[PDB]
Amino acid sequence: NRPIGSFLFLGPTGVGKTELCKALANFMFDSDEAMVRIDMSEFMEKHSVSRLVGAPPGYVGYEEGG
Amino acid sequence: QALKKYTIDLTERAEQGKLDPVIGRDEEIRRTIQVLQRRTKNNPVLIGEPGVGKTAIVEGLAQRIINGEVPEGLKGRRVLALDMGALVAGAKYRGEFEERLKGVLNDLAKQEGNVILFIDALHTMVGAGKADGAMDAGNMLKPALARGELHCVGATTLDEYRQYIEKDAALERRFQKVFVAEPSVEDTIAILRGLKERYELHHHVQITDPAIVAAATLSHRYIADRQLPDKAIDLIDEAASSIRMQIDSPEELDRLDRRIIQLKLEQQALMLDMLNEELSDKERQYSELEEEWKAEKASLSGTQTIKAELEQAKIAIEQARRVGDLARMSELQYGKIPELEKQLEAATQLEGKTMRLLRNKVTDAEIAEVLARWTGIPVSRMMESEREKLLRMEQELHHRVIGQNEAVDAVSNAIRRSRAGLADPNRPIGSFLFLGPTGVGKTELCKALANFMFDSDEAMVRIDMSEFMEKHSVSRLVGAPPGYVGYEEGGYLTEAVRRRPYSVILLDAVEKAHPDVFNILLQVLDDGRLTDGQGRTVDFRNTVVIMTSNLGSDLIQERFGELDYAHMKELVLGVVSHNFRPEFINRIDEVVVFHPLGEQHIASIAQIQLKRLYKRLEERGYEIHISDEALKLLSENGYDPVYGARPLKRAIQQQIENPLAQQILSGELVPGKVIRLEVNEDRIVAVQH
Amino acid sequence: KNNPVLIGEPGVGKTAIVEGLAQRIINGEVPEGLKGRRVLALDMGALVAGAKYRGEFEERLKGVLNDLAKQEGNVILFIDALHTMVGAGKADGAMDAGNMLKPALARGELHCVGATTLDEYRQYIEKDAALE
Amino acid sequence: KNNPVLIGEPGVGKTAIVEGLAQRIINGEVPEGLKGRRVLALDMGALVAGAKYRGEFEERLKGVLN
Amino acid sequence: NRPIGSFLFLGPTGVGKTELCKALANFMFDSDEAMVRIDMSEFMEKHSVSRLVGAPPGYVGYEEGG
Amino acid sequence: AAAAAAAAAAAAAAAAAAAAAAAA
Ligand SMILES: Nc1ncnc2c1ncn2[C@@H]1O[C@H](COP(=O)(O)OP(=O)(O)OP(O)(O)=S)[C@@H](O)[C@H]1O
Ligand SMILES: Nc1ncnc2c1ncn2[C@@H]1O[C@H](COP(=O)(O)OP(=O)(O)OP(O)(O)=S)[C@@H](O)[C@H]1O
Ligand SMILES: Nc1ncnc2c1ncn2[C@@H]1O[C@H](COP(=O)(O)OP(=O)(O)OP(O)(O)=S)[C@@H](O)[C@H]1O
Ligand SMILES: Nc1ncnc2c1ncn2[C@@H]1O[C@H](COP(=O)(O)OP(=O)(O)OP(O)(O)=S)[C@@H](O)[C@H]1O
Ligand SMILES: Nc1ncnc2c1ncn2[C@@H]1O[C@H](COP(=O)(O)OP(=O)(O)OP(O)(O)=S)[C@@H](O)[C@H]1O
Ligand SMILES: Nc1ncnc2c1ncn2[C@@H]1O[C@H](COP(=O)(O)OP(=O)(O)OP(O)(O)=S)[C@@H](O)[C@H]1O
Repeated sequence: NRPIGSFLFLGPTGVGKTELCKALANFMFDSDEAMVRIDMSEFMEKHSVSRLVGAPPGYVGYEEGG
Repeated sequence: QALKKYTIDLTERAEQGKLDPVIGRDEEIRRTIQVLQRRTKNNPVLIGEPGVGKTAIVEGLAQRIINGEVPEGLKGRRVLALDMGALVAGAKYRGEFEERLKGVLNDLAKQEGNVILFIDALHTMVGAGKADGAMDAGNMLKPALARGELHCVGATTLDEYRQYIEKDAALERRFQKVFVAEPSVEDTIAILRGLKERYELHHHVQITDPAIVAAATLSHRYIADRQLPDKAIDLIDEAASSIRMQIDSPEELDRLDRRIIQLKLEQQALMLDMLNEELSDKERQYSELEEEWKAEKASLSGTQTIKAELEQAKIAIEQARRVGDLARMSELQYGKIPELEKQLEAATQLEGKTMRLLRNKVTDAEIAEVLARWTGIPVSRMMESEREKLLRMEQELHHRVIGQNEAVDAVSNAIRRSRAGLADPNRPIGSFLFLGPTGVGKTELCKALANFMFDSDEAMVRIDMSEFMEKHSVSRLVGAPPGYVGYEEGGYLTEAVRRRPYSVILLDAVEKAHPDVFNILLQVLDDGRLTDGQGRTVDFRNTVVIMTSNLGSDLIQERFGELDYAHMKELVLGVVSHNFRPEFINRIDEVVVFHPLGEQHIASIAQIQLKRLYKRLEERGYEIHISDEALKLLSENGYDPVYGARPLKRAIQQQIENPLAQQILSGELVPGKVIRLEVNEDRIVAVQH
Repeated sequence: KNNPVLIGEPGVGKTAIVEGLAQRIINGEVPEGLKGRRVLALDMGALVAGAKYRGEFEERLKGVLNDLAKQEGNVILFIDALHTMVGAGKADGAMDAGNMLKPALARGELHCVGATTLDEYRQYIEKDAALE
Repeated sequence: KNNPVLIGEPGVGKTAIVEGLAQRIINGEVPEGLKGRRVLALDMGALVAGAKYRGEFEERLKGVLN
Repeated sequence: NRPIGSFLFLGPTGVGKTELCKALANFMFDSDEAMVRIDMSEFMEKHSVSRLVGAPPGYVGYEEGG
Repeated sequence: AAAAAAAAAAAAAAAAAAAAAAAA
């Protein structure tokens, strides 16, 4: 029913959070970016959910999906 | 049989060897051999993200077939590549497409599994050649696809696959999803070794192998744009071509040829002389250079012909491995290979002696040059003019920026690590926060870095951040997410980096925005990636981002004496800690403090402004000198602690240009009189003497 | 990949750089490897205009490609408005110019010269990834 | 680059400015490089008579240019 | 580099300030209606700066400017 | 005896925009 294991990380930054996830990606898949690293500062506003899920049909954002 | 008339035989051109050696892939070629060898739906289609060698994988299949390196059921097959335009071409009358198509499918029936049909760009075929009275080219094949009466090999890019095939999910599920991976570093290394052989077969030249692995490393690092291996192959081919053209003509021979034809024209205009002797000497020198050039060309030509004979011997021993003559194998080997290889290496070391104005290899400098003219990131190794200009760094700052030694030091350090290679390949080259009271360089050093690094003032991507007091104002630097307004033309920024990815980005006046604008910069100064709305990524690991505020201005005017620089930095660090978020400035390499100006600075500044003033009045047609006492008056005029250097500027502007242009458009000033700006009693007179 | 495409802000004379290349060929001032070559300009509009029938555009284009095969690496063909050839014969459920040329350029077999405008580059090409 | 464009907010009769240019051409109030020209007007919509078929529009336009 | 003048006028009421700048225009442009008279007291809360700049992309005033 | 042909009859879609219009 569920994904494999979800996580929230905490603590003041630079203690190896993003780097821990990149190290997972270097392990499991042998790249840093071959992983989905979407920082959330793209998403400070209500409308840009369409940057990830996408545009509903019948517009210009219909050919690149999400 | 229209199978002749509308296809390409791959198998012939593979046997003719017009195709390329295909390395790796044995899992993936295996899995294709699987999906061909089924009962229903023998149709794999290569989903491949663009350029990872999809056509190479189908070619590698066909080359293994001609080799016979496969399972037995594919031994003896055919593979025929399908020109869709050949199927469309003559169909001026109605129905003719359908005739050609059904005839080819019935001949595919009549060849009885011998021919494995190939389609590149299968998203073309879905709705191909159709009109109102048509059969639309999807409908005609889909039952044969379901029942496997056909062996279609497909190859299309992911984006076209989504957009163009799965607009009918039935004609998606008829096929089979065969995912091509990303080839890695070492994959690229192997594939480049094979096509290194192939490209030296073409381009008559020599390639260093550590240069190849350098090309792979650099292409993986510095082009966000295609995918591997195709970009490193691109680097190989263009560096080989640059070598070839530098062989094809010499630069010093061109300059000496311009020299000798200049001397010839001068002598013919003269008809003491000695110009005849100088012409004879320069023609002798040019002839010596020419004859050396020709002889080493001939050496190269012999080396390349015997390299080609080595390749033809390799061709013959592969023909013998196909056919199976027995003593011919060891005969051709032990005859052709070692003696031609050792005198190939003897001609190679003869070149390595003799090559003087004259290149024969592909080393890492060539790859770096092709890269640094391919994008503009300065990776290529220094000319010493460039290296001493990088050692004329700070002097040429002080020809714009008086004082300000802290940030002079730090910015010099940053650009040194930029060229030095010691940079992080994970951050942008320097994160920079600038502090000082208003007007002591916080724009000026940045225009100076443009004027030094790029040698032009207003080419620095100056996202003035005055405007951004509202949390709207991210989307005018990372675009607008689709279906909204600013989808088809992006943000201001992601253009302004993915154009020219070595460019200084000022964020002027950081503190006067919204407080959290700056989490965009959390993405930036960690990792250099910043993805706008339209899908696309931006690397920032070849630029320099500099931020300017004036926060500690009370503290800077307060305690500029009586403290070290360490407690100054610490105390203004506490100030920014009161102001910025603790996520943020941890991503900053150095906060410097601009220090307030003394008067000799102001004198120097006024001098520079007089220099550009004299430049302005030069095209006007007027020369001016000054009293140095008048400069001392302006020193007395243009000092205040509270404001820095702008009151000098407007004071100069008034007290000079208003009487000056007053006298000018008093219609008075004939040019030629170099105008002493000697003083008035408190003003400054402009005189005509 | 025998094909450069010229990108700038428009105006700065990309068509001029192609013609100056052509003159330095005609002057015999280029290095030798492309001496004696032809440089010809390709119209989109000459190809498109009559073909209101099915498939005739593809036949015009393929006959030109086979002429270019027949000249055997002697003619440096030029296309202005590369972003025009993206949607050139992009007809209803038919073949455009692109998805015919997309094999015919990454086999080395032609030597097209590109001249686009960077905003139309973003409009019409880095949408359309294979040609890019 | 022989082609300048006329500009403004409407209701100013730029149409009539072209007309008066043509009338001065009739009257010969022009310099000696335009005496005998042909001032002809054409709608873009005039060639949108049959806009379904392929190249038909463009064949009209190229025939005009020839 | 800098724009040409920059002037923060001080004075009490009705001493001709607006009329000064209008007399400047009526000299220079032979009218008062060639000036950019952005009437500043509309702006009493912050976020009407988009009246003068434009609206950032993906809000309303992107086709129009400020 | 005269035969037929097959025509293009090609055109495009019509698109929309969509506009956020922020609260505060
Ligand atoms: N255990 C660790 N091993 C290696 N590097 C580490 C470790 N902890 C911290 N770092 C370094 O500190 C930084 C951690 O990077 P990130 O993971 O991005 O920071 P973070 O912990 O994710 O928090 P933010 O969101 O980035 S401030 C990097 O520069 C790492 O090099
Ligand atoms: N394993 C490989 N062996 C040899 N050449 C390869 C290999 N992988 C990639 N290439 C080269 O990379 C290029 C791949 O050409 P193509 O396969 O046509 O590109 P693609 O992957 O098919 O993407 P498209 O459909 O052509 S846009 C050619 O230059 C090949 O020589
Ligand atoms: N070291 C310097 N040498 C020469 N001119 C300088 C120097 N420092 C400042 N200036 C002058 O400073 C003027 C602009 O001050 P700015 O540096 O733009 O103000 P700031 O330091 O950027 O703080 P802001 O941006 O104005 S709030 C320019 O016209 C320069 O002539
Ligand atoms: N380097 C140059 N040397 C001489 N003339 C030039 C140069 N660059 C541009 N020109 C001239 O300036 C004009 C530029 O015309 P174009 O070549 O059309 O410019 P363009 O960049 O192609 O404009 P677009 O982008 O095609 S609309 C022509 O008159 C050229 O002759
Ligand atoms: N000098 C003039 N003498 C006589 N009539 C004039 C003159 N200037 C303008 N007009 C009239 O003004 C009418 C309207 O102006 P137009 O030039 O047609 O408006 P416009 O700005 O050109 O936009 P359109 O498309 O032409 S309505 C013209 O049709 C003329 O009849
Ligand atoms: N020296 C002057 N010459 C001409 N008219 C003047 C002079 N001084 C004042 N006025 C008049 O004073 C009025 C000034 O109008 P405004 O400039 O709009 O008022 P104001 O100067 O804006 O004052 P405030 O501070 O904004 S209420 C006009 O009616 C002018 O005619």
